[PDB]
Amino acid sequence: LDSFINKFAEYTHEKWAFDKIQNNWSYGENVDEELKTHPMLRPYKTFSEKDKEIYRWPIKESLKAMIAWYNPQPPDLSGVTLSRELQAMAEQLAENYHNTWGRKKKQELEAKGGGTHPLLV
Repeated sequence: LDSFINKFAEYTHEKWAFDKIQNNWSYGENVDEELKTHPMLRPYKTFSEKDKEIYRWPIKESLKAMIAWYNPQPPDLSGVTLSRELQAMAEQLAENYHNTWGRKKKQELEAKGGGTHPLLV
């Protein structure tokens, strides 16, 4: 929504960075079998533009469509369970993954030169 949204990509990385050290992916060049390292061992608060292809505007529209209608520690988010006022809204948030990306999914197989997938339901 605001400049705080840049810290949401931190959370997506804070959980994503924490398990790598937990699972031998420490640091040094990239994800690899012979190396078994963590490529992006760096906070997103002061980040480069390589994650702007995943986070930012794609995650902004994730948080902007709603208004229309190094060992980081990610905190626990399940402190408050989503009641039916919000549980059915996550039923709509999961619908976004098949609407925003699903529309691209229809435009993914129709912009390659053919192909069909049963997921289009």
